[PDB]
Amino acid sequence: GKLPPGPRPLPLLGNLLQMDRRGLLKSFLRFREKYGDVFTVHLGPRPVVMLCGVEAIREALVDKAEAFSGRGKIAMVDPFFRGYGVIFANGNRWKVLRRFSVTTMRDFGMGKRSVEERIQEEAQCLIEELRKSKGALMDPTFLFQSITANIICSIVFGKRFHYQDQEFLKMLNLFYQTFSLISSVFGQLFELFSGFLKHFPGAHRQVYKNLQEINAYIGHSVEKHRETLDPSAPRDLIDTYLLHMEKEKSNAHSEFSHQNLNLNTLSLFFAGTETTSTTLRYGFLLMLKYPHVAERVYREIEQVIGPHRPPELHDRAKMPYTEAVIYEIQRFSDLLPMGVPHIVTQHTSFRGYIIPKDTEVFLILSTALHDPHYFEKPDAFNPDHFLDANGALKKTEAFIPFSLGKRICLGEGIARAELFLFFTTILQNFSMASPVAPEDIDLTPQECGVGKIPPTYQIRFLPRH
Ligand code: HEM
Ligand SMILES: OC[C@H]1O[C@H](O[C@H]2[C@H](O)[C@@H](O)[C@H](OCCCCCC3CCCCC3)O[C@@H]2CO)[C@H](O)[C@@H](O)[C@@H]1O
Ligand SMILES: CC1(C)[C@@H]2CC=C(CBr)[C@H]1C2
Repeated sequence: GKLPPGPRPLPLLGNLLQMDRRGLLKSFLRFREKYGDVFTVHLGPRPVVMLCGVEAIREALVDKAEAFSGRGKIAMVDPFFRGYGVIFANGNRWKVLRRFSVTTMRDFGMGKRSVEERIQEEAQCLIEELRKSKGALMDPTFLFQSITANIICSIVFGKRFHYQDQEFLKMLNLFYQTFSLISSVFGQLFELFSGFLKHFPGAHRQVYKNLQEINAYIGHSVEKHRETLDPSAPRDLIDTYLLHMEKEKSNAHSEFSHQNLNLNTLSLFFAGTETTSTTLRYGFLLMLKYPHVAERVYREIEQVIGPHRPPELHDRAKMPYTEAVIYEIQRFSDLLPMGVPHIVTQHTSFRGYIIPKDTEVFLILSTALHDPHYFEKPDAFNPDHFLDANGALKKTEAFIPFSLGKRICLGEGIARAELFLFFTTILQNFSMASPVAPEDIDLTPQECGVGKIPPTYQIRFLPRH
């Protein structure tokens, strides 16, 4: 009749003393054992409704999109974004920014390269760089960040950066450290108690600072643009927004403001860069632990593509095994285990409960991705989770690592193309080795909070001969 049941809170502490020391997600999975798929947790002073399992999540995001489509807060970054840019925006602002971002991430103007071609050229730059590494050990993080950030960069700024550019590396380093800090134990505590903790020093200050330092670059670049801007020939997403800006300048309430410009652009870069490269980091750790899988992908690339012709999107249809392996990397690596917080926009009835306007809601995507009815032994890495008996690709409704409904990842098409083309292009040209034997490889995440972040590891890329 009223909110969903959950553990009884204490006045200021909420459900703190019921939480699990290992983190928010562990805490929530234990509540689920007792309360089932829909339950309430008080995270300090706020009740947050948790939805688990694909059936509840889809009922909320799809069948009740008119109520579950608002965006809630990530406390570690709210002080910085303040509801600006498409990820953190609500109401009419979200509408405008979403429609703008969807269009400009897609349509580039006549003469411009498709998404596919941008990724294919980046892949060849990447392959060249790995040949130049000559089998040396590395943590591949920076390169995985380079290649994915360069995709968004080519759309937003109209250029890419060189792998050697230390100033590019420095921004990549700030994205990496920020995503870890946000996912750390402190950042999960900050989620319960930011009203109190914000008054003291902490990781929330370092994140804020990191973000402003990336934002300073974008402001500058915005200005260089607004200086060379030719209304007949827009070069990129920044010009295109400058032109909407000029068109609506007589409306003081125009959503096309400078703050939206900077923070929308920062959002696309942060999301475009950290999500994919984190998935690739996990993916190559997985190939190190399961070399028979990597050997079998390579066999499929030989047969379908060959050793030299560059992979293309058209090849996916014919490579069920590799597609299954990429799906399973995404499913197992469970990048955003609780998704990104939503917030209900109107008073609503859910499975007999009433959820008032403005209640925060977490969609625990991890529970769809590890659902034992769709994935036998869901805690093990196994590409067979996505294959039928005939070795044809088996897609399923439990695979929602981009979420669903109105707020579904807007980068989904790009991300999928990058995973496929980067992963296949690398394996076409290199096998992998490392000093750690497969049975000693530890897949345990280095952080698990808003993001699930793999540990660091060294790898060698060996040219095939
Ligand atoms: C492995 C790759 C990616 C994953 C797993 C991923 C996952 C997600 C998830 C779970 C959400 C939250 C949706 C929700 O609130 O319900 C999201 C939102 C978003 N993602 Fe992705 N994303 C990925 C790649 C990208 C890329 C490459 C971009 C940029 C091109 C991107 C841009 C966004 C944006 C802008 C949102 C917010 C959309 C909105 O609130 O309207 N994502 N992503
Ligand atoms: O307010 C003072 C700030 O000014 C100087 O900053 C410059 C440094 O000259 C300059 O090296 C630097 O260039 C970085 C180029 C690489 C851009 C990478 C982009 C890729 C994707 C997302 C955005 C960043 O950007 C900063 C902003 O223009 C400094 O760099 C700063 O340390 C300083 O704090
Ligand atoms: C999950 C997101 C939507 C994407 C990656 C990490 C995030 C936390 Br700042 C946001 C940007």
